Amino acid sequence: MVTIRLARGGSKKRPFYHLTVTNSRNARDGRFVERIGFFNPVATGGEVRLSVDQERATYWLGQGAQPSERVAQLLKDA
Amino acid sequence: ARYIGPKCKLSRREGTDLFLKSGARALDSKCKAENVPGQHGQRRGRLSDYGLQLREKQKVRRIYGVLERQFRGYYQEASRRKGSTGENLLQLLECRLDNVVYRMGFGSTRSESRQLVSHKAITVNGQTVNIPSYQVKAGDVVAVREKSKNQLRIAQALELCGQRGRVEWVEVDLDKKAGTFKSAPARSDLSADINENLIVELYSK
Amino acid sequence: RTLTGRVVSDKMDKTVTVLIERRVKHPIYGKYVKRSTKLHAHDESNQCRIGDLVTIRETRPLAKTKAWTLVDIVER
Amino acid sequence: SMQDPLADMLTRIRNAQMAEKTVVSMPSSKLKAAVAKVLKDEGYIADFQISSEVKPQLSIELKYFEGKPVIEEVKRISRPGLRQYKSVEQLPKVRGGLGVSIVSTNKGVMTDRAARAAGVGGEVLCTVF
Amino acid sequence: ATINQLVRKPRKRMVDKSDVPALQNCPQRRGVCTRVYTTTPKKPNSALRKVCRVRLTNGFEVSSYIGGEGHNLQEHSVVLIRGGRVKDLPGVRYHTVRGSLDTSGVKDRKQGRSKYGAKRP
Amino acid sequence: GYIEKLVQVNRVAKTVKGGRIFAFTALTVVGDGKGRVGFGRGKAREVPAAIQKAMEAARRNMIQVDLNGTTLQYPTKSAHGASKVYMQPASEGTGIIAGGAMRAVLEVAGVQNVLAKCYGSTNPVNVVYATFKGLKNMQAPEAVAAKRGKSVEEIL
RNA sequence: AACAGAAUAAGCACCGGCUAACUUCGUGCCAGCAGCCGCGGUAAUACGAAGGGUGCAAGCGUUAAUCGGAAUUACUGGGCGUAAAGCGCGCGUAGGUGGUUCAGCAAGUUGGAUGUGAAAUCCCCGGGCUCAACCUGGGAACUGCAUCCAAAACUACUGAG
RNA sequence: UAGUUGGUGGGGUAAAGGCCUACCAAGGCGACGAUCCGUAACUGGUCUGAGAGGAUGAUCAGUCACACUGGAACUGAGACA
Repeated sequence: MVTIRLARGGSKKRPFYHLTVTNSRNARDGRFVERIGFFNPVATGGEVRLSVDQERATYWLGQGAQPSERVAQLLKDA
Repeated sequence: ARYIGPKCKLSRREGTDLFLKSGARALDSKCKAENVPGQHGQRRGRLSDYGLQLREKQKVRRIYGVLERQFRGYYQEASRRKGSTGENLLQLLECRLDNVVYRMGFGSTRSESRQLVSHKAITVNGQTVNIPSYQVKAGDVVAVREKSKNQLRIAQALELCGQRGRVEWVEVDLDKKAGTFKSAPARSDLSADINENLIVELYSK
Repeated sequence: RTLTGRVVSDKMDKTVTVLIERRVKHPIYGKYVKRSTKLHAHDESNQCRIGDLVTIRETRPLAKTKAWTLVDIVER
Repeated sequence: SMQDPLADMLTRIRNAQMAEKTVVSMPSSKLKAAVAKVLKDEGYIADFQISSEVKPQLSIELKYFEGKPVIEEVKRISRPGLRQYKSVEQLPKVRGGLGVSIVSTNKGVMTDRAARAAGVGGEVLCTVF
Repeated sequence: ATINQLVRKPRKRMVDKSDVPALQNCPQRRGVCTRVYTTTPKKPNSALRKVCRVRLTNGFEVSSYIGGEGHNLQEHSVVLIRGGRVKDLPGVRYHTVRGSLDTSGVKDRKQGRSKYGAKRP
Repeated sequence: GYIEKLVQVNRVAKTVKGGRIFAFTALTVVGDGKGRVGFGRGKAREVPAAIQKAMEAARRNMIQVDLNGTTLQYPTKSAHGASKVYMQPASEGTGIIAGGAMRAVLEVAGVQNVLAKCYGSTNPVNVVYATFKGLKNMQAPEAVAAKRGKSVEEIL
């Protein structure tokens, strides 16, 4: 299956996720089909937490992309 | 690592005032700045051509108190920016926080201003800064913390502001002790003894 | 996609051989050399001569080392 | 058996301005007769004449603002066997834009200041100061 | 050379080789010693230099040099050699680290002690 | 005028019979800080007297240099002997970066942005000739423009 | 946020020239030094010490290993009368280069469009960690290769002189 | 260099092919460096350089190749694990 899930970038104790669409049998930090947004939990000041783009998420979700548990709510809270 | 030791002795080799001792007592009375230090303080002659450029670089590096690992770091940010690396090298040494405390007049020496920053007594945007490397911007309201407004180190030093004047890119208020860094300096308030065309040429070869 | 070369061989059975010249430039000395190319175009009717000027195109492989075919004979 | 004609027109110009000649006469072509038009409009020679019938010539009159001549150096760039081609970005500039450089473009033989205005690259010929 | 020759035979850059052929790409090397000579230098000097010959763990049998002012180096004792080309003696291409394994440094020395391996009083 | 700058000092000799007679030579360039320079070479029998002789010949037979103002006009390349010299003007903040004997020419001329390099044989008494063929043959365009200015300067 | 108190916390190489920085004391062709020049034979600013001084600092030095400087494999950017370097002289195949007028063509060439050149890295403008390293948003770039459209000066090919 | 290089007929595999076989034919490649010897996993990139270039492929990422040595198939969507 293909799936929409979260990567992990940044230092220790300061994460920064990436909404990628990947084949399911890959690594976390490995290859991907494309990337559509990010998610910053520790965003402070001028930083933006959610930055999903609704165009490609309209495209992939109509072709059987299967989201994760956190991405079940982040697309919902837009 | 700072420099802890004698301080006339640095002014005594380069042969200038250099503004290192604190009070307005006297140059060349605490110091006896007539000669090169050491035993052979009488023999002289023919500073080498490489030795002239190192003598200019070591002069600018001892007014402000940097070390060479930091000083080459400022030299990289000079050559990054657009145009006139000599002027840009000075304006990154003017915007540093231990200089601006000295320009406002919250200390006698420049090394006194380093200690007032280091003991958390100085704020910048309403919040505490204890780093003697903080590059301030245009319009940062440097003020003094209320727990130490009664120190005589700050009160006495404002009578040592009389022999200095205002540098006309700051403004200081002698009641609340809250200076305001107005804008960047120009290349007219700096003395002509420093040379922006010997330090740039030293870091080529 | 369509190439052009000249025939050098008629020895095999239903199989012709072309020379495709090419001017590549040298990567560092800035000069256009000539370096050749020699294929095995699948002939179909055993009717080309040594010295022609023909035209080839690419198909699926027919034997091994023979994937190009013959479009048409241009000139003798 | 001369291999390149246009490096022979430039050689006679460089030599005649050391013998302090005035008129130079070499055989012509439909390219040499267009280069000398460009050197006249930029201004290095006086004039030029295509005056014969079956061996058409090219008679060039040279300038001397001083005892030193007006052309001080000239070299051929696209020598036959190198064939130097340049686009508009990598097109050279001689002496900070004080010499001339002659570039054969899609719109005729013109100088470097003209084709860079039109945005057409091409083939360099020479770098006259 | 013209361009049409360099296409046919391009410019091949000549190569060097290591002045330290033993201890193949490594900064130090240990070995056990065999003989402690005391040889004489070349012509414009006059001295009596002290030279030990070492068999490494590579199997090579190369001469070496011992610095300092006095060495306890009896035979069959391990050392730790390093590079360094002595101009005076012929065939000597290796120094010997003091204070590392067996040579144990020097004594009563107060200038440049990280060289020759001396402590701090 | 007079701003002096020394480059070279030697110890030449001369064998006669008996012993060997020594002598000192010196090379000293003199400029005005605006674009009027002049070099000089003197030989005498001691250091404080050979420098004075070379200074006097410098301020005779001088050169007027038409600088653009702390820079040059265009990249040029001149040569003398087995010594080749390249120079091209630079930006504002960059000082003079050249080797030994082209700094002393390019200080006293008043230029500040020179960005030079010398090839071939480095001879300090002979790289100066390679520099002064370059500077004394500048143009300083007396034209109506530059991108247009090839109808009134070529007639100059 | 509060309490203690200046208390809890500085070495390392070098100083004859390249090369910033120097004089006394031992030693006397001995011991020893060394990146190259080279010092030491009884007054050593070069060996061993002592004062002094200069460079760097929580690090400083040596060794090993690449690229620079090296226009010292030179495309950009060198040479061959005597310094190293023109075959003993011819003829000639593959190959390289082509006098002069038109005409055609568009393979080179120039301009443009589309598809591509993974993300990171480098660069530019910003944004977060008390600053910086670090993390991160947007752009340029990735010099390429391919498919189309146009131009025709020069080279190629073709036709005529 | 003799399944070697093509042709034809038949097999074989998810799929084109000397992949395999039976006869036919005597071809194929090579100084634009085949063949053989010696070494080495390649790439996006890192390190120097003004630039052109020169070395080099640790950590991070993509691809390949192995799982004590040499073979071999089964199971299965997909392994010669």
